[PDB]
Amino acid sequence: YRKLGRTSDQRKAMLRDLATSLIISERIETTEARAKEVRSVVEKLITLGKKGDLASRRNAAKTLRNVEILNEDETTQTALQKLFGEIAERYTERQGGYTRILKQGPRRGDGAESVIIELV
Amino acid sequence: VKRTYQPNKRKHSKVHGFRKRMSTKNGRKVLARRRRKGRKVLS
Amino acid sequence: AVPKRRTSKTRKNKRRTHFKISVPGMTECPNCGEYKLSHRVCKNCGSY
Amino acid sequence: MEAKAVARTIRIAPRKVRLVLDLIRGKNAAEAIAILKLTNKASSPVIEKVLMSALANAEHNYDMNTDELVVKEAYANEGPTLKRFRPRAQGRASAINKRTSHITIVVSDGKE
RNA sequence: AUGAUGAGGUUAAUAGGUUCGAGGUGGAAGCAUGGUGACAUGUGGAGCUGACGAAUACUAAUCGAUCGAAGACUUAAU
RNA sequence: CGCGAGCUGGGUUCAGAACGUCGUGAGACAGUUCGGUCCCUAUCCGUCGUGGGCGUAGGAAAUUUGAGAGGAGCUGUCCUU
RNA sequence: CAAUGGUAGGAGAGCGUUCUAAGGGCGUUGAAGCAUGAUCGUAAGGACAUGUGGAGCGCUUAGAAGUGAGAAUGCCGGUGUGAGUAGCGAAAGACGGGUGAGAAUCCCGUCCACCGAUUGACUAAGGUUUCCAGAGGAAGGCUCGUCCGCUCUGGGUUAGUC
RNA sequence: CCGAUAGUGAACCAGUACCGUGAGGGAAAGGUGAAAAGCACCCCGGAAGGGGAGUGAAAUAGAACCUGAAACCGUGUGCUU
RNA sequence: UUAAGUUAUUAAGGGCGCACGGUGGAUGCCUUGGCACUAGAAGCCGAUGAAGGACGUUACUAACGACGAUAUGCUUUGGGGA
Ligand SMILES: [Mg+2]
Repeated sequence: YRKLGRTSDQRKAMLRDLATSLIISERIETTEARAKEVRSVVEKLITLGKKGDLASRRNAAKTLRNVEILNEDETTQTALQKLFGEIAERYTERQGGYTRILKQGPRRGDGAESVIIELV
Repeated sequence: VKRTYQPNKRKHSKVHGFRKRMSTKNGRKVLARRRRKGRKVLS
Repeated sequence: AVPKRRTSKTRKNKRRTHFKISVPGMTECPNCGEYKLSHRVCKNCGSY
Repeated sequence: MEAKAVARTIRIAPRKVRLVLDLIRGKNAAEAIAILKLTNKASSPVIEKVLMSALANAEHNYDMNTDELVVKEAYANEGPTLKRFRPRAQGRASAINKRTSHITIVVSDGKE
């Protein structure tokens, strides 16, 4: 597994942040290496959401951030609720995958490979 | 570390400065030299 | 630790014969006809 | 038969810009533009501006087709460097050259 | 180190994911029972599990580009 | 008395202090004693590893011979005779 | 017919540079400088041609010298080499939206993180407009910059008791 | 007698930028063109720059502006490796 | 066709010559300013407040001159002629 130029605690925090953000937004722009690493994390989250039981929910709460989503009609729910209530339903028949990576060119401030990582 | 020149307005105007220079003959010498040179600042 | 002599112009230009960049790995985009980076999204159109 | 464009005193070191300028010498205008837009060096947008200016000069001043146009020659020579300094250890100051470049691109239809 | 080397690019098991294991840990969570309570027992070798083994195209190797021969003379055997 | 741009810094050879001794003294002794800043981003040859170019008279894939080169090269005890 | 290696060193003859005197000349039909050339003399060095340049300059004889540079760890300037090398100055960021020609770097939001006898709040010295608001991005910010302690324009400090 | 490294330190807002706590120390920096006639308009570009057009005898006289050496940096090639 | 022998071509880059550019500010030409003198004035100024400054003053507004609150100047006499 990659190190991403970061200590173990900082890498863990950054990966769970990136996972939560992809869950909230359904698609994010980031670096290639970080997307290659967050793919596994978010996909294991969707796997836990697909089981749906309480122990699995308690386990997925270990990784997700306490973030709030405002739906339409002023509907409000957490990232955990979105994981177990809308995204698990979207992938009940799919047996892996769950994410796609679209390489984009190098950014300007570095030569960093910017990528879109989305949900599928 | 503590360097030299800890500035202080009172001490600067008391040790140097017009009234201190005018209080001795040698101080008046330095003002005369600076005026002779065309110096814009005397003390 | 420190150079003993100059580096002549000949020696310098010999040393930097391999100091160059390569052309991008680019391909024409099938949808829009403009050049793009292979395995990257066409930035002019946004396809594939 | 020939069109010119010069960008003078570009605040990029000519040794750095000549790397990108080595890629488009003698190439077709379309391929040159694609190379410039896809290479990730600081000098690529600056050279692209000069290329587009030369192409516009061709079209507007001489009425030549910008489909038969090749990058006849492309070079950068030195401009008036700016002299700066960096405070190093023990009170010493080391010089810094911020060099500048005169970038020239001429395009041609390769005829007479 | 980077080049390089080697395994692969859909007519595909290369990596990820998913599923099944090996090894490791040592008995999850939620309930139920017992105890005044700290706790204990049961459900139940349970749960979890980087890198190791297998299967599976679900995701990414989906489009395409570039380089790369036509084989010199002389003599002798043929 | 190989090797400090590879290391150390105990001895030795600055500035401090002290003992014996010498000098009227300032000070001195190859007599002791305690303490006392070891800088340098490697240009060239050289060396250890790794790539590209061209050549090897067509263009390639693989398997090779070995001109040469390097490496290894030590030795104990016990039993039997 | 004879002589002609040469250092310290002696002697002689000359080449150029600036200026002055007198004579004689050349110049916008293009002077001096600069550049190039396959030209001439025994050397110092002298011409010619053609480009550049755009107003001054040779020649003769003779007078004066701030009269000739490759070296002084020379002085002043310019430019290299090392080299696209060392470094980029203690530390945690991620993503979404926004603005722009351009965004890792500016603005907003959420989560995360660091200090908290303090990285918080006053206030002496010291500094002098850096303070605020609009606009800006040449230079300065060790990168970037749409931003700033930078640039521009216009503002801002109220005491009988401090 | 000097003609911008000379001649005053200072031909130019000079005893000034700047240095120092202070006495003190002390620079660097002249030249478009005869006339500003200082490039109206078009085009690329956010701008900077540029290419046309035009002014001018001349615009590689375009404001860093007379001439424009050498070092140094590039781009093409004839002959070579 | 095979054997034996011989010799190209290559230029990643480099070298020399040439051509065209850039940088840079030598050189030439020039003078705003200096340097050394000659002849002739003159050889002090201040409590009637000097020498040097500070701060102001313009229609707008920085800096140099010029001038003080009568302030980018007032009166007078004499030149002076758009
Ligand atoms: Mg210091």
